[PDB]
Amino acid sequence: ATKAVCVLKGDGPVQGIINFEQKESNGPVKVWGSIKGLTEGLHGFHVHEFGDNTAGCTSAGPHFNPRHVGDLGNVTADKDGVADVSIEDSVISLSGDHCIIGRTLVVHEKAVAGSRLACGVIGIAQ
Amino acid sequence: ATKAVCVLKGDGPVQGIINFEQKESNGPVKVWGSIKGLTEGLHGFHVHEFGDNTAGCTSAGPHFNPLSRHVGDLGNVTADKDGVADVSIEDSVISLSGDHCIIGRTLVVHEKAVNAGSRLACGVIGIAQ
Ligand SMILES: [Zn+2]
Ligand SMILES: [Zn+2]
Ligand SMILES: [Zn+2]
Repeated sequence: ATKAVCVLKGDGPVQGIINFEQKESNGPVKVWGSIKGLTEGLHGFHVHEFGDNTAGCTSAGPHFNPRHVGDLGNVTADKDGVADVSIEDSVISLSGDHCIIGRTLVVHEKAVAGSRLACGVIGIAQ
Repeated sequence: ATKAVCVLKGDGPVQGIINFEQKESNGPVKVWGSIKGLTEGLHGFHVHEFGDNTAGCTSAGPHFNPLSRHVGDLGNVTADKDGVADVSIEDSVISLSGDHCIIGRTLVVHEKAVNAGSRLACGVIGIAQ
């Protein structure tokens, strides 16, 4: 299976590790992990176009959209600020034109989204 | 992708930004930028297999060398008296597509010249254009 991973980092307490797995090229991508340091409640969760972190999350560009392909909806943080992520998505991919490897995963201040709290470049994983 | 970019960071003071450009598919890749916080001298400069920063550079995996010079071996960079390494390389082995694609993998700068010792800084190679 194709696998990817992303370490989310930002200016404040928000941080997380998100994993991706896709068993076949025309199949769904499993996305799972956790994000900490969030306000309790809903937060926008998107793939943005560029894997450019030269200005932190500011340089990631817009939502990836070759719904937007990059729109993975919202994640929910508990009372301790921890969001569990467990998503299966059939629009994103780890190959082809909807490929998100080398792009940026971003978690937002608000639900969908306000400021970009944390982000990371999506990389090939073992 | 015709351009990629990498922000190098580590546990210490080594930091940098490296650009990659490949205007023609399967063509030479231009690699350029600057790295600072280095000891004066030669430093190994490699693409490693995994774009996995979960444990900093320790999770970057081995030197990139698909069993279909390592593919990921971009040689050594030279830091000056101020600890700054200016990079301007052309490489025809790495690529931004295909079997030797380095998008989503990790760029690493080492403690020593290549035996290269610790990984001082690294970053995931991302799509820039
Ligand atoms: Zn967004
Ligand atoms: Zn969108
Ligand atoms: Zn190396």
